[PDB]
Amino acid sequence: IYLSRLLIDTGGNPDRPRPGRKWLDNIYNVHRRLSMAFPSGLRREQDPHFLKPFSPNDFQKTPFLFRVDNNIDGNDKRAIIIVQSVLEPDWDYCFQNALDFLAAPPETKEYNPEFKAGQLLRFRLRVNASVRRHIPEMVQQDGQTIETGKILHKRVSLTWDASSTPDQALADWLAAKSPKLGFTLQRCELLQLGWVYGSKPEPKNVKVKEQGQGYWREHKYNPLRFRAALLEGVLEVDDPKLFLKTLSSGIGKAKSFGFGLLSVLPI
Amino acid sequence: MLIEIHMIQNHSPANLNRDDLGAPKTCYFGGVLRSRISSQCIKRSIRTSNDFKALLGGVRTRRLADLIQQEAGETECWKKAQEILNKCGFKNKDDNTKMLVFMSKDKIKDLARIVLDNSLGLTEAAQQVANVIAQATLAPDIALCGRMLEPNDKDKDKKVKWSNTTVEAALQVAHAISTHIARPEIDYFVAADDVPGEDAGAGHIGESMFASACFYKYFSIDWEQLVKNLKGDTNLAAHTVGAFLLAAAKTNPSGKQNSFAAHNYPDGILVEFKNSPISYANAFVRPVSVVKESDLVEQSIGQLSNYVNDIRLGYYDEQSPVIGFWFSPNNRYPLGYKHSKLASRNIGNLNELVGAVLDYIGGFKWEEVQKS
Amino acid sequence: MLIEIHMIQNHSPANLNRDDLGAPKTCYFGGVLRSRISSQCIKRSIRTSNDFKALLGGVRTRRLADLIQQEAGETECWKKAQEILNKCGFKNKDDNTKMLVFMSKDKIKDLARIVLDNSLGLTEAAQQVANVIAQATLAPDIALCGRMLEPNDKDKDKKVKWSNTTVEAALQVAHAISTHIARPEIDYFVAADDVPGEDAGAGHIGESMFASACFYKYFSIDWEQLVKNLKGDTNLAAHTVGAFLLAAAKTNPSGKQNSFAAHNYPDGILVEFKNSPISYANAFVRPVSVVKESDLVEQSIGQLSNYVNDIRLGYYDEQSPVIGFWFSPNNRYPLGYKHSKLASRNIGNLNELVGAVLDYIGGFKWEEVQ
Amino acid sequence: KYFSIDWEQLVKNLKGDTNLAAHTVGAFLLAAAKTNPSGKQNSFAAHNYPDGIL
Repeated sequence: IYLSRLLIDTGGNPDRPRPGRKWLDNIYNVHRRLSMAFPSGLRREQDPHFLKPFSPNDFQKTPFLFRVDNNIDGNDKRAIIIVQSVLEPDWDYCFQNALDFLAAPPETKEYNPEFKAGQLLRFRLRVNASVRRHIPEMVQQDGQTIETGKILHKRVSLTWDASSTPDQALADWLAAKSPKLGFTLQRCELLQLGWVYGSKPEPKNVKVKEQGQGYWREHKYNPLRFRAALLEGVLEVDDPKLFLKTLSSGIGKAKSFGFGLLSVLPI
Repeated sequence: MLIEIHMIQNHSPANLNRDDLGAPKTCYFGGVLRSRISSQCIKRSIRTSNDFKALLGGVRTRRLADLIQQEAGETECWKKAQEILNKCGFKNKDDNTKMLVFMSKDKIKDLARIVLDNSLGLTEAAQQVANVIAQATLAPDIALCGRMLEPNDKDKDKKVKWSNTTVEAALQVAHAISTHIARPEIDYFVAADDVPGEDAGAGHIGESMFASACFYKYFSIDWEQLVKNLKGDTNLAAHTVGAFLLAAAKTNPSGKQNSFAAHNYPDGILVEFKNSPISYANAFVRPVSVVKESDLVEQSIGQLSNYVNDIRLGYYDEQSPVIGFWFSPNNRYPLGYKHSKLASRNIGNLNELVGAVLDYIGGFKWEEVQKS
Repeated sequence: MLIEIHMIQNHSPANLNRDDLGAPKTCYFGGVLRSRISSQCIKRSIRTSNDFKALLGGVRTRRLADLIQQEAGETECWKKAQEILNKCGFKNKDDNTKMLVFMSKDKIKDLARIVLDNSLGLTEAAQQVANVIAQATLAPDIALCGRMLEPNDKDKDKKVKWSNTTVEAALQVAHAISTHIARPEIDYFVAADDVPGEDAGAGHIGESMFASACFYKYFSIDWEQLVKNLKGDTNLAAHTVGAFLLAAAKTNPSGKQNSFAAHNYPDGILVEFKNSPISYANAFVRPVSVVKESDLVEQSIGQLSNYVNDIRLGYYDEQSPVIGFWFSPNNRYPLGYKHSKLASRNIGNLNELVGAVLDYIGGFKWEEVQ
Repeated sequence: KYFSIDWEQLVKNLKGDTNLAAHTVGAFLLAAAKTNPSGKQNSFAAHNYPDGIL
C-alpha cells in the first residue's frame, strides 16, 4: 500500500486569502477533495484539465484513511495530512487548479509493513470515542417542556465515571477490544480530547415547475459532529495475519472522516 | 502595591493549549518560534482548579434560562418571562445565542424571585432586572478577572436605563512563553522508508515519560483594585490572593488533574512587592539552547537571575527599595544566584511561602483565614 | 539647543496599538512590513502616566459643560451654559461638542464665574468664555504638545472674537516602528459555557490578533520655545524635561494589557544635545535578521551604534559640538561598535542619567524642581 | 531629488557680485542636505539625512 503526504501552510499573513487553510474547516470538504484525488479512467481522458462538472459516480469509491496533524518546520507552522489508501493516488490530477492549496508539493511512498511477534511498535492513533447506548433517548426537551417520552438507539460520545480519569477510561476502552484486533498495549497516554465538525449538502425536492422533469432540487445543509481522541503509546504484536488486516482497515467507526488511522513506528 | 509573580514551570505535551485546527499554540518572541499558553486558558484553569473551589463565585452562561429554570421551579421559567432579557436589551440575533453574562452564581435567587412574580408582568420587570445584573459583581473571580458586559445596539431603548456594569480587572496574566525554541514532534511518514533500529535513538530512548517544555509565566495582582472591587472585606481578598497563588502553583491548564505527584510544583516563584509592574520576559530573548534537559531548568533560572539582578540594580530608585521572596526545591542553586540580594527569605515549602506573602501584605497567615 | 532621546525596546506578545477592526497597526519601512505604534498613542500614554501626574494640568474634554457643572454645582446650569458653548464656535454638533478643546485645568473655575454672570450673559458671556479659552495655555503638557483649536463655522455672525489660539509645539514624536519584519498572529479564542447543555455544534471560534516586536522610539525636546511657552519658567521646564524622561522610560500603552501584560522596560536610551534634529531610524532600513549567537536587542544596538558613528563622522561641523550619553541597565548592552566608544559618558542607572541631563541643562537638580 | 544651478545666470542676476554667488551656492548645498519639509512633523517626525549626494 501507499502513504501520501500533503503539507499546508497554517501561518503566513493573516490578512490575505488563505484557501489552503480555509479548506481544513470542513472535514466533509477534506474527504470530498481526497475522493476527487481518485480518478476513474475515462474521466482523465474526457477531462484532462478537470473542468467538467464534478460527479461522485464518475470517481472510484475505494476506501482510504487519512489523518490531519500539525508540526513545526524550523520556524514555520505547518499542517500535515497523511493519506493511507490501497490504490495509487493521483495528486497531480486533484490540485492542478489549486496549486495554492499546498505550501509544498505532495509526496508518496510505498509501504510494505509486516512485523512478526516480538516488535514493540510506537503507535499514534486518533479514534472516534463513539458508543451506542441502550437508553440514549430521554428526549430532554428545551424551553418550557423538559421531559417527554420517546425511545430510539443512537450513537453518542463515550462517557467516563466521575471518580475515574479520562486517560484510564480511554485506556481500558481501547484495551477491552484490543485482543480482537491483535495487539497488547503497554503504555497508553491521552494527548487530546475534542470534537470534529463539518457540514454536508443534501438535495431536497421542492415543487415541480412547468415540466420540471423530476422536481426542483434545492440544497439543504445538515451538520456533522464527531468526538475525537488522539493518543500515543507502545504496543506489542501477536497473530500478524490479524495485525495486517488491522493495518489495512481502520479502528472504530466514522473511518471516512479522518478517524481510525493507526500509525506505527518499528522499534 | 503589587503582588507580581514570576514562575518557571514544565508541561508535558498531554497538557497544553490548542487552536481551532488542534495545533498547539505558538508565538514569536525575539525572532524565534516559541510555545505559548494563552492567558484565558490559564485564567480559567485557576477558576476550575480544586484549590479555588472554596470561593468559586460566578457563572459565564449563555443560557441563563436553563440556569434559572431549576432555581425557579415553575412554568414561568420560560416563554417571554425568560425572554425578558430581550426587552432588557440583548443582542439576540447579532450574537450567536444571545450574549454571555458574567453573573455571580449566588445571585440566581434574585432572578428567580423576579421571574416567579408575573403580577407586574414584563413592564417594570424588564428593567428592575438590570439593577440586579449590574450589582452582581461581589465575587472573588469576578473581582480578579473583571467583566465588561455591555447592552446591545437596538433593543436598549425601550425605556431602558443601564449603569456602569463594567468592573475593572485586578489581575493581569501574560501569555506564557517558553524559554527555548519549539521542539518539532516525531515524524511518522518516515516509517515506510527506514527504521530507527532495535530500541535505539530517534525512537525508544525512554526519556522518563515524554519531552517536556520549560515555560515562563507572569501574573500581576493589584491589591488596591482587588480590595475596592470587593467593597472592603480585606481578609477575603487576602484569602483570594493565597488561594490564587496556591492554585496557580499546582494546576495544569488542560485536564488530567494531578492527585499528588510533586512535579506539578513550579521550580521557581518570585513574589515581588513593587508599585510599578516590571516583566522579566526579556531574560529569554536569547534562546536557552541545550542538549540535556536536566539542567535546562537550571540555566533558565540562571538567565532569569542575571536579568533580574541587572534590572533591579539598574532601574533602582531610593524612594521605594523593595525586596521579595523565592521558592525552589532547594535543587537548582537557590543559594548562589545574585548573592541573595533580592532573595531575602529562601523558602522550600509552598504553605510557608504563602504564609510569608500573607505576613508581608497585611500580617495574616494562610492557616488562619479560610472562610468569609 | 535641542535635546534628543532615542530608545530601543523589546516587547512580549502584546497587541499594544489596535486598528479599528482589531488588528495591530502596521506600516511599511524599507519595503517590508513592520509593527507600528502611533505617535498620538505614545503621547497619550506618557501624558496620563504615573510619573507625569504631577504636571498634568490640562484636559482634552469633549463635554466641557459637564466639567463646568462638575465643579461649581448647580447642574441645571448645563442648560444655561451648553448653548453658550454652542455660540462660541462649537457648532452644536452631534455630541455636546464634537470640537475637542485643549485647555488648562484651572481656568474651568474661571468659567464658573460665567455661570454666575446671569446679568452679563448672552454675547458678553460668550465673548468672556472665548477670552478664557484663548488665554488658558500655561500647562506643562499643552506647552509640551500643540493646540490648534480652530472653532467650527456657522457660529454667531455678530461678535465671534478669537485670539491666536494656536500654540506651535515643543515636542515631536515619531511613529515607533519595529527593526524587523513583523509576524502578526491570531489568537483563536472561544467562549466556554459554564452549564452543560449548550446543544450548539458549529464554528464558534473567534479571531483576536497580536504581535511581538522590538521598537525604535524617537523623541525630541526643543529647549527654547518650551521655556518660551512656559513664560520664562526655567525650573518648570527642567522639571518637565526630567519627568518626561522618567515617564517615557517607564510607561507603556495600556492597550489590551489585562490579557497580554507586556510591561517591558527599554534596554537602551541615547540622549543627545545638538542644534539640528537627526533621526537614526534609517539604521534599520535593512531588517535585523537574528543570528544564533546573539539576540535581537544586541544586534539592534549594534546597528544603531554603526549608524550613529557614521552620522557623527559624516555630517560633522566644527562650530556645533555634539555630546551624548548612553544608558543601559548595569552596562548590560554597551553601545556596541568594535573598540570605538561613541557616547562621552556611559551611564548604568536611570535617575543618575536624569540628573546628568538636568545638570547639563544649566544647573538643575532632581530635588528642588519638584 | 534633483537640483540645477546656473552659475553665469546667477552671477548676471547678482550684478556680477561673485562673493555673494559663491556664498549662495555653498549655503544652498548646505541647506538642501539638512532641511526637510515641515508638513506634519510634530506627529510624523521624519528628520532624516541624505544617504548619497552627487
